[PDB]
Amino acid sequence: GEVRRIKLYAERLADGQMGYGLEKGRATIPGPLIELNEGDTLHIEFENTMDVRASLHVHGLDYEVSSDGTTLNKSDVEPGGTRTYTWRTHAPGRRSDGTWRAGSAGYWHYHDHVVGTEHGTGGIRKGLYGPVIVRRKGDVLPDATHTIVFNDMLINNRPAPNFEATVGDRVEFVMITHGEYYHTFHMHGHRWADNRTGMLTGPDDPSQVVDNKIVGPADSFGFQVIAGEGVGAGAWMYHCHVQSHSDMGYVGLFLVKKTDGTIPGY
Amino acid sequence: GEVRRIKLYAERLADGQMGYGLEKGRATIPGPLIELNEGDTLHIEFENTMDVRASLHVHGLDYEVSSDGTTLNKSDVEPGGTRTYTWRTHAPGRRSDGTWRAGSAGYWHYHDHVVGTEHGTGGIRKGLYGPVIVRRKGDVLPDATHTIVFNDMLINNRPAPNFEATVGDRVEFVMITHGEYYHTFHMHGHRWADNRTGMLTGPDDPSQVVDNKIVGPADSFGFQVIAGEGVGAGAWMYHCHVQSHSDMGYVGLFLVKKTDGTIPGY
Amino acid sequence: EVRRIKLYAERLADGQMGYGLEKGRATIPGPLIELNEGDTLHIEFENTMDVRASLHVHGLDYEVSSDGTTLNKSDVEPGGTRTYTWRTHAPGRRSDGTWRAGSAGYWHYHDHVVGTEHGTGGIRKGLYGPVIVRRKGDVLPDATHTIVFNDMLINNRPAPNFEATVGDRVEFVMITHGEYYHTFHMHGHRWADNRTGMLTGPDDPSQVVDNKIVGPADSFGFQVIAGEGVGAGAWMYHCHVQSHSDMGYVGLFLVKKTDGTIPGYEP
Ligand SMILES: [Cu+2]
Ligand SMILES: [Cu+2]
Ligand SMILES: [Cu+2]
Ligand SMILES: [Cu+2]
Ligand SMILES: [Cu+2]
Ligand SMILES: [Cu+2]
Ligand SMILES: [Cu+2]
Ligand SMILES: [Cu+2]
Ligand SMILES: [Cu+2]
Ligand SMILES: [Cu+2]
Repeated sequence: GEVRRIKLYAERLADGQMGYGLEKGRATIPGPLIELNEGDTLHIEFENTMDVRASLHVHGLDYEVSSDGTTLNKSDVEPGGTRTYTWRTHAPGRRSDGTWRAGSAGYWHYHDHVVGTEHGTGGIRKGLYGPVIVRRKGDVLPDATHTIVFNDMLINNRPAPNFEATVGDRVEFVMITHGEYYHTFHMHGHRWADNRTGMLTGPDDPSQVVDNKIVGPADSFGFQVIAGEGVGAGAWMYHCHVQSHSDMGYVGLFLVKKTDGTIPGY
Repeated sequence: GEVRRIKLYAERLADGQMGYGLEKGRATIPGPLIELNEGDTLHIEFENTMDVRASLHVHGLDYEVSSDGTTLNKSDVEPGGTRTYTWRTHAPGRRSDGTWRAGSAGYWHYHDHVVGTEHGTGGIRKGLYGPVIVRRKGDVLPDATHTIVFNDMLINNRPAPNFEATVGDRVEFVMITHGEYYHTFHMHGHRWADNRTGMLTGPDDPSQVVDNKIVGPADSFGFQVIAGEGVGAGAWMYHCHVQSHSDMGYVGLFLVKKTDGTIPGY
Repeated sequence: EVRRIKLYAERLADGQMGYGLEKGRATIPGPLIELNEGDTLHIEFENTMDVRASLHVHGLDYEVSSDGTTLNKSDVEPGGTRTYTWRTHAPGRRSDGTWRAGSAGYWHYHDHVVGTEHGTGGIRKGLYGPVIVRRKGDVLPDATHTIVFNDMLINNRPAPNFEATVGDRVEFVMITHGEYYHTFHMHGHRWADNRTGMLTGPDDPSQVVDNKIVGPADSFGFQVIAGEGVGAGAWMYHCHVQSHSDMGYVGLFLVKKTDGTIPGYEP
């Protein structure tokens, strides 16, 4: 386990948005991907560059109330303030009561808990969210990672995103939901296991294999697929499968190229 | 596996409905049950008998973009048109790199993707949906299979269905959700495993045992029960457990008869 | 093995409705019923109210005569009495070579006839409670706390906190009722998405979560080591649906140090 240190900034963005960045003027929505191995400690030197209180709160990871990011625990950040947040992670192991301590590993996320309301409704709506992956020793690592956030009726706060791969690429997706509504995440031409890694461990793994998954606010899951496995290259749509949501125009493509670089035209 | 051929028709029905059928004028809502073993290939000679564009799109199974059933992938069908769709399935197994490839097996479904909207909102509403089961080698086979579809506030597009069995029958249910709303599927007197087959693989399988399940649009799961196991013969209701949904009167019965043919009075 | 309890449905002073083990002792949620796989429980039920009321259970083995429905003539007339029978079974091998799933799990009981023939009125007013069925060898907790998301309410409280000490094995039963989906979230803690809410071992691939989508009549549960790797503190649990959490209904898992103290918080 390594001790890692990063800077993070909350900033107002154009069009009434808010985002996290690794550097001032570089905030994105979603925020930057944070990747740890079980046992790693992360110190986030967080600077609130905004005129409203804001925080950093994380799902899944080990933190003390001093890093809750809540009003309740006085661990949000005043306008223009700085605070060091600490996230820890642990490997699984056998407890002295004979049980198995679940590790930190999994698909997680971070978001604001104080903009607009004491639940971060305003900050989340405006873009203060980002993905976190914690890996277990011997986890299969991907060729690329893509984050898809269903935030209210938006995808990654975009106007009313595409991801490119080549056939055979090991492609990871992080899938985070925020806001008021339930959604169903669907990907054409691909499927995954409903389990920790989104991949079956082997023949003894009875997890359902799905291409559709109901998600609600602050749900996070992830998976890896082999791009075009058994289906070939093409424009592979992903969408919410709630009919009226899918009808609002937000057509995302998983663009899987043949080895020569072509996609069967669309 | 085997190479199978079938014919499928989309037809308009009474009350502005649309159904799939294996023969002209035998369209049903839900559509016909398609059952495959992992490794089997299915060629569907699909005839759109209607006066609007229609398609056939499947979840879970292997298909090329030419069988996507979408306008994006030029694989919908003109009015009066014919198109051969091809569905493939695979068995699980280790890849070259030692990772486990999940099989096709599971509870799946097909539906229209181009009637009313480019997401099949009209076609789905009007009844262009059916079940698909892909079995693994050694899977327990049932005495009967019943399909229950929560389509918006309807069950199988019926106005505001019952299924008969004898005590000890192995009864399979396929549970598909479509449209706008989340639901909770509940069955009295019976329970199942929250996993691929709906049955525990044995004593190592940690899957939750449930009688109630949250489902969203395009969710599919299924399970087998022994009819009346440890509870006896009776009128065993299944219903959505969302209180306003269940109070609308959409409440079917799982009618489990004694071997003599009687049921306790209801 | 064969067990009996008394249960009463009561209109509460405030117009809510609850189950109790004794007259004028009704709670919302109702009393925790705990059974071992194989156990039979006879519930001598008395509806003390001026409206028909029932007892219906998820997950456990019961005949249609204990359905607690109008359809199966097993609701109770005002002032009436009825013995409901709940059976349970261990898992085992059927002759057909298949594995019969046992009764064990996080379950619940609720009214099926107050207001409507689906208990919409009873559930709304507080006629719900938790049932735990344990398998032989299941790990037992220092305490059990029941959290019910009932429409927009938690345990029908006005617009609940649970106290533990660091290292306590604390069990939560999480039931949902009514009209809306929700997402249950607990700060500082996580559990397995499986039967027990606890990973069996390194061979259990179950997702480890701190946030779960739940709909009406869903039940799950889990055990945590209070404050494990995170320390003493006021650990909030809440719905993560943003308009739901903003309504003010937020409970605290108050994890105290062994000297009875807690880091300062501002509720
Ligand atoms: Cu929170
Ligand atoms: Cu959606
Ligand atoms: Cu959160
Ligand atoms: Cu689609
Ligand atoms: Cu419903
Ligand atoms: Cu679909
Ligand atoms: Cu019911
Ligand atoms: Cu301790
Ligand atoms: Cu809620
Ligand atoms: Cu119920």
